[PDB]
Amino acid sequence: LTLSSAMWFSWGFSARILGMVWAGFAMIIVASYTANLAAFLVLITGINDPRLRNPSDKFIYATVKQSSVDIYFRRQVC
Amino acid sequence: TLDSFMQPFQSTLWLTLSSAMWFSWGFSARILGMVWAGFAMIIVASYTANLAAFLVLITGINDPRLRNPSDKFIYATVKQSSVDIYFRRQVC
Amino acid sequence: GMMGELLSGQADMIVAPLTINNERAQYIEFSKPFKYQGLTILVKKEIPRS
Amino acid sequence: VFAFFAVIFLASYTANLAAFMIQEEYVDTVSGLSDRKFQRPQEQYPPLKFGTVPNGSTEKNIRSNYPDMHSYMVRYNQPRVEEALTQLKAGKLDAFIYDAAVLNYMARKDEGCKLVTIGSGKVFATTGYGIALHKGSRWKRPIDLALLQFLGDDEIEMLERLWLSGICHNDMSSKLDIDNMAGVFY
Amino acid sequence: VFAFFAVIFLASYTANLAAFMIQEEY
Amino acid sequence: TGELFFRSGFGIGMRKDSPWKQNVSLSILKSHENGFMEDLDKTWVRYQEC
Ligand SMILES: *[C@@H]1O[C@H](CO)[C@@H](O[C@@H]2O[C@H](CO)[C@@H](O)[C@H](O)[C@H]2NC(C)=O)[C@H](O)[C@H]1NC(C)=O
Ligand SMILES: *[C@@H]1O[C@H](CO)[C@@H](O[C@@H]2O[C@H](CO)[C@@H](O)[C@H](O)[C@H]2NC(C)=O)[C@H](O)[C@H]1NC(C)=O
Repeated sequence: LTLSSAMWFSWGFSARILGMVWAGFAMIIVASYTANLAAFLVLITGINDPRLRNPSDKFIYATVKQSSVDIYFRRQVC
Repeated sequence: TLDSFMQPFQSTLWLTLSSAMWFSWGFSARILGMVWAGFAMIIVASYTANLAAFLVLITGINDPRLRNPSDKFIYATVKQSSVDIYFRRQVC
Repeated sequence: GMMGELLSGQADMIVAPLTINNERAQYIEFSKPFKYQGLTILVKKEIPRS
Repeated sequence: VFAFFAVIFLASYTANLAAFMIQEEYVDTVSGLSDRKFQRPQEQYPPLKFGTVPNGSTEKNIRSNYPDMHSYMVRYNQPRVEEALTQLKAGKLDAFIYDAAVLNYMARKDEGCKLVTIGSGKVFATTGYGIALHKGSRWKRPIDLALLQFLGDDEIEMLERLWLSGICHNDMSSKLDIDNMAGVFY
Repeated sequence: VFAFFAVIFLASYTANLAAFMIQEEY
Repeated sequence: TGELFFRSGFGIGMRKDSPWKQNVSLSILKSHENGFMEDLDKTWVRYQEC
């Protein structure tokens, strides 16, 4: 009878106490699983970006040639 | 963790007599009962997620209060100390 | 560029998304602005997660 | 089989809705003067008043745009901006119509939940301040350069970051659940 | 009675452990 | 993305000291002050949000 009970409580004397404790453990496990999925689901800036301030080869920070943006960039020091 | 979650719960809280309590604490009549049980499960899931969200829901000299003087905060230091000297030189 | 069309007398009024800056105001004259705007970052981004 | 997939789906739904509501909170208001409500104050519950302090550019613009609105808004705060803000915080005033920069600074500095309308981006008749000088004065050409030369640098930007700031960035409900249960039970 | 309090406690525990885990494992 | 880094508006450029500067600037300012600028803006830009 335990073979069906395990599947049922998974999908839900000392023998009954053990079964109740096992069901509670399974409930705690599935609660942990849903909280884990929630945390996993829960788990780029302006000119202040260090890549935008220190040149990097992983990023191609390109603009329009001879435009106003080039003039603005030409005057500041860094 | 006392009275931090049941703000709207009690307001909205307002053989079948025992079945309602049992499924709350868990022909077309059985279909209606199953749908009601599913609705209750959705409601309690919403309640626990709401409590989780509620539970999930001060800086340096850059603070605007620390830059623009405010009467709500008393930003005090040691008189005649080094901090007074450091503060005396900068403009703002 | 296109400012040659104005300084060299090719044109007489530059109507375009012209941004106000220093040397341009030095050589030619402007008017009151008709659209305020700044400089901004465009980056490709994929939002959804399967 | 079916029940295991059902409980997995229930867990996924619970987590999904938790993360849905957690990263979801925004506040919005009326669209502004473009709305017929602002165009037509006379309604079932007419607005209490519109705080347009006279002898300013806002008064001239509103008079030359909607004469009916200007006439209706005679219940305006005379003394100063601060009195009107206090009155609105208390509750006599319905909405305030004033200069964008001053109102924005007041919102960003004043505490509480008071926020400017979504018309921050959709500001009406955006003109900007200026330094007026005598007609045809020779001082036009230098200042026009110099102040502009200030703008094409970090000078004015940093100075604005210094003086006008304060945080309280001008960005919660439960009755939607009651609405959902009413709709489902219906 | 007992079961309603039990399910409320289970909900509170799930939410508490979720918010706990949201800021763990550094 | 990014904070606006150069908050200078656009402009309708023209040759230096041309007689039109006062009139062009004044008309642009009046139309901007009037509803014409907002009308021309809404029907042409910010009309789509996906
Ligand atoms: C706009 O300017 C007028 C013109 O002075 C102000 O009217 C004065 O208001 C004060 C206070 O009520 C009176 O003592 C004066 O006699 C008024 N003068 C005139 C000529 O009427 C009006 O108050 C100003 N509006 C403001 C400041 O909001
Ligand atoms: C700029 O606008 C003014 C204002 O309309 C123009 O001055 C008018 O010029 C016409 C034609 O010479 C005269 O009939 C009007 O009497 C003038 N009115 C005023 C108030 O001066 C001026 O001609 C315009 N200039 C340019 C270059 O367009």
